[PDB]
Amino acid sequence: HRVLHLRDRLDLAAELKLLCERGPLVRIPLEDGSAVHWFALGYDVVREVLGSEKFDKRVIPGNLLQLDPPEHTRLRRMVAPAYSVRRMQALEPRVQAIVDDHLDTMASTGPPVEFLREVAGPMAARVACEFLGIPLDDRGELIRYMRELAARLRRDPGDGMLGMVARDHGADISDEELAGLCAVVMNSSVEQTESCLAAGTLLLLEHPEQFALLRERPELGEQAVEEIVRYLSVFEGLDPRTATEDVEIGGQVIKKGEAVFCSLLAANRADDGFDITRKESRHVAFGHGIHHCLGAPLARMELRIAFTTLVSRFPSLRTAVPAEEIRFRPPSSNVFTLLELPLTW
Ligand code: HEM
Repeated sequence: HRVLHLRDRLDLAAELKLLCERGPLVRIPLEDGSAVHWFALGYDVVREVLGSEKFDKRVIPGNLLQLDPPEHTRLRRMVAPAYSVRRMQALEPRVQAIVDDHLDTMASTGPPVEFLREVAGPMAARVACEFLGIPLDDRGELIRYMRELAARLRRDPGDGMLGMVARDHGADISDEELAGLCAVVMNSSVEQTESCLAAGTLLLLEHPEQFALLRERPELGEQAVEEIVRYLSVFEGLDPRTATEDVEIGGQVIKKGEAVFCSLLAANRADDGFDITRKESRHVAFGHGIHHCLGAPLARMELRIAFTTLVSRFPSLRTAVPAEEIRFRPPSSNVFTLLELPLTW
């Protein structure tokens, strides 16, 4: 369903805008008759689908996204406390210092920099290691095996999320499951986070009035992050939800066995101007329901710290090429991202 990923730079492509005019829930019978699929394109309908207990994540270790209740509930309940408010507050100054480390490197290497590979990527990966409690001597290689690392950490719990889980649920979670929890954080989550960091920096640079506003008013940081994750929608479309029974959604009956594809991109953008003064953003960039992004507290905190510090430390920041020359990854189910971001200051 490639149409759900068609963009014009950061915006929706005409072809996808045209599809969204067909309504927030679109029936898509397959040309071969093999199945009936649905596109959930609107904010309310996507929330209706994702909140419903009448869908599973069937195909048509430690990876929560591939589990349905009750097994999903069991594992999520064990890892959830690592993202409490009390955990993020204790972590914030250390995240601030990691951000500062990387903007230190940047300000000393001097311009230009390829912001994605040289700053955003390493920063996100280093924050993830800190959150997970990866031993310092393992971080270089991990960022550059998983079962071995997870088994050693399980043998002697340390700090961070992996230590909490092993300490508090040692017997209940296997080596491979603990390794899987680590991999999801270090792989997909870093991809999404680094993309937000780099493309969000571009978005701010393309709205210089708001780049400056966030420097003058750092208290806008939390609002800015919500507007940035809404506007970017780097996680564009979700794994299909298959109805386990007939269910009425947005006025239509989705029959047992039919698959629904939620487009966070369309839900976040099809209604929109980028504005960090918005006090509350209408978006589903982190999903909704039992699979709602477990990392959202961390992502929100890391991005707030990163964007606020960046605009403060680099008021002269600018793209080293015309914005219109930036390359974006072509339509794919993979995370949306630019390919490189040359900056100068
Ligand atoms: C801006 C960055 C991020 C975005 C936009 C994002 C987005 C999402 C979305 C939309 C989902 C739901 C997928 C679905 O329901 O099919 C999800 C799930 C998940 N995310 Fe994130 N994510 C981000 C960063 C992170 C981080 C930093 C972590 C961990 C440190 C993380 C860990 C997870 C996990 C474990 C799940 C699965 C939860 C479950 O299935 O119960 N994500 N994310």
